[PDB]
Amino acid sequence: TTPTTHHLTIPPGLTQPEFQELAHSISEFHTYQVGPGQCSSLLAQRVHAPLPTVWSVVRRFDKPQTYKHFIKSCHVEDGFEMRVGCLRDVNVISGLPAETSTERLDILDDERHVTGFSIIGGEHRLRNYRSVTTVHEYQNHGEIWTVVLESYVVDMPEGNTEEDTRLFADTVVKLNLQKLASVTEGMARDQ
Amino acid sequence: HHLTIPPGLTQPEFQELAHSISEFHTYQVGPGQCSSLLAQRVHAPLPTVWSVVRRFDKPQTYKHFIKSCHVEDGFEMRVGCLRDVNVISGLPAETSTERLDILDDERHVTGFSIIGGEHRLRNYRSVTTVHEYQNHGEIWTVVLESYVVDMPEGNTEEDTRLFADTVVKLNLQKLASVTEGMARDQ
Ligand SMILES: CC1=CC(=O)CC(C)(C)[C@@]1(O)/C=C/C(C)=C\C(=O)O
Ligand SMILES: CC1=CC(=O)CC(C)(C)[C@@]1(O)/C=C/C(C)=C\C(=O)O
Repeated sequence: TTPTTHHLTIPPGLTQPEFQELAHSISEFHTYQVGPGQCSSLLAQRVHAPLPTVWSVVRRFDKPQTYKHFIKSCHVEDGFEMRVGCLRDVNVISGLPAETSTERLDILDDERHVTGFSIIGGEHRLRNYRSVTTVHEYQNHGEIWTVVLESYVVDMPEGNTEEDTRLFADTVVKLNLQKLASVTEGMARDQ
Repeated sequence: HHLTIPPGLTQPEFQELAHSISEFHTYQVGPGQCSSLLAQRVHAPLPTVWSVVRRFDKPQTYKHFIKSCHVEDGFEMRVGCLRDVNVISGLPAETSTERLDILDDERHVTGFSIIGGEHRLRNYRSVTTVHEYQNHGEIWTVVLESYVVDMPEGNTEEDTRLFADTVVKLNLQKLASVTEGMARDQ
């Protein structure tokens, strides 16, 4: 039941001035109860596109393939809509052939720009994976840009280290953030 | 392989490189094997790209999923040199011993093979070349990276290349990013 002393160290991807405005956001959405057989992390990605552009992409639970790599396809239900509890099936691109991922939408607030999900089924090391992602705007005496924060807590596999598990998860997440920043800086530049 | 332009290349570029593909990116692939060629155009000078592509000891400088790369103590950056690589994936136990096969600093060609280690995709062989291209002014580099890999039992030719293609395109993106950033910072 131990917390996650998280808002005390800069995530790479964030200058110090930005890590100030987000102290409260990090403590509110990106701190977890991790202690027994679990690990967690927070990653940051600076996007140079308007915040509504970013959130319009970030919010689509049904098209994660739009900003994450390694997704052959995502299937939602016909009787589904963009709401907490809706389920999506993800076909993964990996070394094995029949690798799917059943994920449940846990959070989705179109006014605080908060979203999050959990992995409820499918074959993988990352067991009991749960993620929260928030979107923030920044205005540095002038330019104005978005900041995306993504955190997770995940059951560390047995025999697999804490580092090797976060190290992998960090990389997956960092690269999707890079992808989102590009898809969205690409809608923005053309405006 | 020439039955499709590599994604990342227009036709004017696939023409100038036909000879280079046939000379360096063609493989002896039969059943239980698959091969692909990816292209990434980098907007940095060719010596800038090549200086990074050629470091057989620092693959992490342009590749994802690398916890650490170890060379030999007597690092002769030479054909036959070995590098032992820990990969970040589904376990802390994904290893790869890799041999340097080719290295022509004159043709800007390098290449390696995976000779040992634990992973599903065994007998991986890859080549990388670098080229300069010029369409109506603007000179840019083109990086071609090809491979052949023994496809596992139960994994289709699509499902295997789809995965291997992804890693390569992504390492290609990173290299374009590292080198265009070296160019801009100079
Ligand atoms: C790449 C991959 C491999 C696995 O073994 C688990 C799972 C299939 C869930 C995953 O898609 C992981 C996705 C993660 C960590 C984050 C996301 O999607 O934002
Ligand atoms: C990380 C990993 C996982 C696999 O399943 C295949 C293999 C073991 C070959 C690999 O090292 C892939 C290496 C690739 C694609 C390129 C390289 O090294 O330039």
